[PDB]
Formats: sequence, structure tokens, C-alpha cells
Amino acid sequence: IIEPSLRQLAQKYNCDKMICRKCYARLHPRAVNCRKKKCGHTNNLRPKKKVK
Amino acid sequence: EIKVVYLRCTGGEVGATSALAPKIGPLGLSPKKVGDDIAKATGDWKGLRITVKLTIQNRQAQIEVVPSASALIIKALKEPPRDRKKQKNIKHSGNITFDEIVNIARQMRHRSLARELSGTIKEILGTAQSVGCNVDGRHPHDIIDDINSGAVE
Amino acid sequence: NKEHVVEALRRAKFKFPGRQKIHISKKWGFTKFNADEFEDMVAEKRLIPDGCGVKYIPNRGPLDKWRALHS
Amino acid sequence: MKTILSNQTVDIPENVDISLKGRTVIVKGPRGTLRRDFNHINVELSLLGKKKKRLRVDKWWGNRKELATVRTICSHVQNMIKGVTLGFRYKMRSVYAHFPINVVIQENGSLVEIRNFLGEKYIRRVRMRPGVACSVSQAQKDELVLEGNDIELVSNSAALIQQATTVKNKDIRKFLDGIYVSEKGTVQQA
Amino acid sequence: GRRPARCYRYCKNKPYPKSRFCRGVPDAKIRIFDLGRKKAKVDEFPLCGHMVSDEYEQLSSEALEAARICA
Amino acid sequence: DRATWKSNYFLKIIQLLDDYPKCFIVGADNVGSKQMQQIRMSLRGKAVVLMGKNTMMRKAIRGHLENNPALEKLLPHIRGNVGFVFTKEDLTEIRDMLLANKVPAAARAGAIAPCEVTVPAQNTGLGPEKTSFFQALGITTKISRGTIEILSDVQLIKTGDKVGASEATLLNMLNISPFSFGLIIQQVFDNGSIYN
RNA sequence: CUCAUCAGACCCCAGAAAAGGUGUUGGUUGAUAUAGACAGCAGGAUGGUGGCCAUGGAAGUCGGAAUCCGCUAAGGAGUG
RNA sequence: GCCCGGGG
Ligand SMILES: [Mg+2]
Ligand SMILES: [Mg+2]
Ligand SMILES: [Zn+2]
Repeated sequence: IIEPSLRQLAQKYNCDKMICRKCYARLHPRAVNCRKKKCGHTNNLRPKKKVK
Repeated sequence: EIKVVYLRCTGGEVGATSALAPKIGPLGLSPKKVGDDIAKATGDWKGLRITVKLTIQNRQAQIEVVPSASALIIKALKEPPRDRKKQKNIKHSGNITFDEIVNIARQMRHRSLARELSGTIKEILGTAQSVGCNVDGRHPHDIIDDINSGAVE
Repeated sequence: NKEHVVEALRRAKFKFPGRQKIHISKKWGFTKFNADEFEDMVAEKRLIPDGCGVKYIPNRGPLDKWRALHS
Repeated sequence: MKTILSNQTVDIPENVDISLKGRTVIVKGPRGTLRRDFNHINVELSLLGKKKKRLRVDKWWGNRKELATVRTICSHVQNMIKGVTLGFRYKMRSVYAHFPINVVIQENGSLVEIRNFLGEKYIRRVRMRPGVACSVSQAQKDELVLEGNDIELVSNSAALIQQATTVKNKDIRKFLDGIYVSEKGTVQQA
Repeated sequence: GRRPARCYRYCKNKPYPKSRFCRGVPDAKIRIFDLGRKKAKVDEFPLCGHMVSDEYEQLSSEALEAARICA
Repeated sequence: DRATWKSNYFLKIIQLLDDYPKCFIVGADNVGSKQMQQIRMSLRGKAVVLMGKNTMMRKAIRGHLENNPALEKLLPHIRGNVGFVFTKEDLTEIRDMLLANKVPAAARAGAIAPCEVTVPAQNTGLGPEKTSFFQALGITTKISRGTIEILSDVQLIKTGDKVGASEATLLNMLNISPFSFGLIIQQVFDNGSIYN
């Protein structure tokens, strides 16, 4: 399939993210506030959901 | 040839499935008796899953008994065994004595990663009330005996 | 349980219109007396605890109440 | 609060000849020369010590948004110093599931031809930024190496390759194929 | 059913209690005004926190029950 | 509680000062936990090693500015992962017990070996597997008859050179260690005299 | 003081709220700090214990009740 | 002033 050394590399830019609940922005994994002005830089963040 | 390897049995009561085979099976000696081949010279346990690291010879095993402290203070005052029923109030009840403190704090001297036995008559006593047995009371009576007045090597 | 009180009233705030403050009171529970003076004035038998709150005992009744309190 | 002075100094090695014409920085090393301009910031750039040992950055009378631009200049000049001494090497790896990603490098290392990214007949042509060498690394199956002196062109070119090999209209957490920056180091180690 | 609370937020009218002049008044949504250990003594629960209003406004009984359920 | 344990750590330094007016300033990073318990339990009457923050003991010199005038020349010496040894017995017996106090641990991926490290040429006893990580620079491997046989001795680590990640992982799957855990000395202070 | 990729701009008055913001500025309260802190970079994570009770087996690493000791700089019968 | 540190 894909070796896990490459799979962690792909998952780093594809799903190791935090998502703003208000504006669905794809944020860096250590984000506390969203970067977009449209959500008022809100702190309502959830982890990006993982595939099963 | 002398062998040393980790081992986990049920002790004396009959189990359903062996817990010894995936390492000591290809070791040449009999992997069949090991459900109670660690019960050669128990004497006291007879119903408890005892954790043993012993010395293994190429024909059959050799007597080396290293207990739990929980097992050591369960078998300070002996409780009767039970079968696979395993009913409630099998937690240990019975007042441990100072004699049963200082007889099996000697099993804490010969591991020798501690203080002297003065430090371990608190160690096995701190195991004692966790496993459910007391020396004339719980810790606000045990530490009363232990301060300046605990008999010791 | 102070932070639990503050978060409970802060959550209950959203059910209410307008602006509400959360204020930790100076008093002792649901009483009119200050929490600092409360315990020694219980000790001096100025407040007798009576269920949820207290009853104030002034120096003004008949002396048979004082004897019953100081027996 | 207007802080009266925010300063930070950067130590400059023996190997590097540095110069300044106001708020442009001209760093010279073994690998070439880097100019970067900073007239958008309004700082004091001092070049102190004879033989030009320390580059010092001053911001006088700045609020927080102006104080934050001192260490940014120092980190940019440091990145230019490591660009002319040690270079920048961005090592990208080409993750695929079923369709092998075929990468052909053209024009001395200045154009990438990406083919069979997820079984597409469309060929992606990625032109490099000027001065960035692009190369397929030996002793590794699916890897690509970007080498240069400007970090902001090397990493932008890596971003161009990465955003050119993007999966569309599927679930990207399952369709993980693409060419991704895996290692960030220098051309010449130390 | 019932109007939003912005229709009756402000204390515009005179006070109008239920009495022999106001009949056919439905019961309030809030009925219980005390929750938790009502039977707790005065020395068991010393710390008191208030939700204090900051406006001359009108709080509905529905809101007074919703906030006590939330708290 | 901690507000008296600060001055109680100071008073533990005082307990060592009130028995022993000479210092073996040991600089020992990454030492083992149970073997350091054994360090306390070995020469327990005559020496013990304490662990802690170097700047408090350098402030304790100015705390003893003129009540312990021996330790005044011990301020600009303390650099590194430093413990204190306080002894009365000699310069020989405690030192050559601390010299051989050793324990092995697998080759660290990110640390250094201070001498010239060799490779054990023997069999491993396990069958066919991947190979080229040992030929990453050219060192030969002769896989035959199941067991993994090495031809000769081309040495691992040169003195003054680091031990990287891949080559340490090679020895981590091989259970080979360069040297053991050492309680290495930096500088000593003997009874009002500073040597190395 | 404030930057608005919806700025703001003067009684009546001519358009906005709850809620929210690591935008930026101030202030209040409490700690945790030169008996040297906070990041960051490394190192140790110990024996009693592989814990009675359940569960086939769970040994700090599914669960509920036990949550003491000592050598200690430290380590919860252990956050994943 | 004296001590430490580095820049001429
Ligand atoms: Mg679809
Ligand atoms: Mg009206
Ligand atoms: Zn957002």
C-alpha cells in the first residue's frame, strides 16, 4: 500500500489539522484560535476527523 | 543447561488454558505440566496466581520462589482457597501482627533496592492496608507503633 | 467548589436576557452576616444555627432565654 | 506602550562578507550573493566591529507590531547567511498508492514534469523560481531534491510542486498521493 | 405558543400581581425555588455566590426555570 | 512542604559541609536511577552524591563568604551536569570504587562515544533479513547458513566523532554497547587546593 | 487610542443585539520568579508491584474499589 | 575607584 514512513508524511499535510467549527478552516495542529477574520478569530476548534 | 525466563501460572487451582507455552514451549523441556509445574513446592499459596521468575533446568524446573508483596501479606494470615466460583468477600480479612510484619520484611532485605528493613516495615505495611489487612488498626495506629519504636534488624 | 459555582452561574447566565454579574458574596451562605465574623459570633452564642441559616440572639430578651442559652 | 529601544545582534562568520546600503542587506559567501531589501520596516541596521563582525538591528519608539519586525529581520539575514554558506536543500518525497508518480526534470533543474499522478493523462509542468536547482535524488526511489540559496524561493518552489500534485473531488485523508516536503536541511552540512 | 421574551423584557407597566382582581392566571413554569441540599446546616455550606442583575428588566418564569435547570 | 524543603536542601548541603571539608566535583550526565540509589547505598557512611541546581551551590559560597572560607575558590569552576562528592577517607578507595561502577545500555541515537569503538565480528543467530544498513558506508556482511556472520573488524567510531542515529539503531538491534555508564569527574577541590 | 478585503465621523436623527476575538490598548485579582523561574534543547520515569478484587489473561497501561512507603534530586501503585 | 567580560 503505502509504507508508514511515507504515510505519516502524507498525513502530516492532509489530516493532522485542527478545524474551526464556525468557518471550517484547515488550521495547523497546535492552533488555539482560527486565522480567518470571518469567524472572528474564534477558539472553537475541533480536531480534524480521521479515516477509519 | 541453566535457563532463566519469565513465567505466569495460576498456582494451585486448575486453569483452562496454559499461560507459559509461547516462550518455554520450544525450550525443549515439558510444556505440558507447566499449569502446575510451578506448584512443585508452593506450600502456602495453593490457590493464587503467583508471579515467578525461577531457574529452569533442561529436564524440569528448579525451586526458586519470588513472591508478590500482596501474595506475601495474603499468606501472612492464611485464607482458605476457593474454586472457579470466586464469590464476594475474598478480599483479605484478618489482623496481621507485628510478628507477621517482621517475618516477611525479611523478604524485602534480600532484594536490596531500598533502605534497611526499617524502611521496609513501612513498605509492606503500606502494601498491607491496600490489600486489606491491618496491624492492630490502620495507618493512624500503625505509624504510632512505627515512630521511634519499630523493632528491626 | 468556587469555580464550579462561577461556571454554574456563567452557564445559567445565557438563559437570562440582559447583563448579569457573578459575585462571590462576603456573607456566610444564605445569611445576612459576614463570613469572617460569623464563626466567632457563633462561638460567643450570638448566632444559634437553625436549619438553613441562623437566629440572632440580642441582649434584649428576658433573662430566662439567656440562662437557657448559657446553661 | 512605546518601548524606547528593541535591539538584536547577529554574529557574522569569517567566511561571509556582508554589506548594507541603508536597509538592503548584501550577504556574500562561497555559494554566491544574496540581496534582500527591507525598506518596508523602518529600522536601524548597524554594522559594528571593524572587520564587520556583528550586524545589529534597532527599533526606536515602537509598539508591539513594530517590535515584532526586529527578530524577523535578524532571522531573514540569518537565513541569507546560511544560504550563502550552507545552502538550502528541500527533500520532497512522492507518496503514491497505486499509480507511480513519474517525475522528469528539464532545463538544468528548472522545470518539473509530473506524470501519472493518480492515473491522469494531464502532465503537470512546474517552472522553478530563478536560481533554484531541482534534482531527483540517487539511492532513493521516489524523492526529489531542491537546492538553492534563497529559502523563500526554494520553499516556494517546493510549495509549487506540492500544490501542483493535489487530489481533487475525493477524500484527501484516504487519497494521500502527492509530492510532499519531507526534509528541510542545507546543501552543505556542517 | 408564547411570545419571545423581548416582548416583555422591560418593566413598562405597573406591577400586576394575581389577586382578586386578576383571575384566570396560569401557574408559573418555575415551581421549585430551592435545589440541592435544602436540609444542609449553616456551617456545611459557607461559600455563597450570587448571580446579580445589572438592569431594571423583567425575567420570565420560563427563563427562571431554564436557568435553575442549567445551574 | 516545599517552602521548608528549599532550606532543607540547603541544610543537606550543610550536612555534607559539616562533616567533610573537601570536594570531588563530579560532572555526570545521563546516569542510571537504580545505580545512583546504589551510589548512595555503597559508601553510605563515608561519601554520598547529591543532585541539584548548580547556581544554588554557587550562591551558598556567598552564603558562606566568611564562615566557610575554604570553598571561596570553588565558584568559577562549576560547569555542567554536576553532582557533589564529600569524603574524609582518602583520595584512592572511594575513587577506585566509583571508577568501576558500571552498567550497560544500548547505543544511543543522538549521543557520542569518547573513544574508538569497534564492531564485534560474531554470528547473530537469526535468519535472512534486510542487509544494506550495515553496508551504508561499506562494512561487509556475510549472510550464510542462517546466522549473520561478519568477516573482520572495521571499527565503528573514531575518537572525537559523533555516533549517529542509523548506526546506533544497528547496535540497538544487535545489543551492542560502546561502553557502560560512567561517573566521570571534571575537577576536584582537595582541602583548600584546586587541581584537575 | 485606533486600520476596518463592511473603518469612523456630533442632541432630536435617521439603522443594530445577544454572544465572541492569543487584533491592539489599559486596568483588577491570584500564583511562581535572582533560595534564578516560563518556553526551547537533552537526561532520568525507581523498587515494594507482574497489586488484592473482575476478566481466559490486564503485569500502572480494558473497567471499579487501594491510592501507602523508602533510597530520594525525583517518579501518580501512573497522563497517553 | 576595584573585579569580571569583549571592542578598538
Ligand atoms: Mg465523491
Ligand atoms: Mg403600560
Ligand atoms: Zn474560523
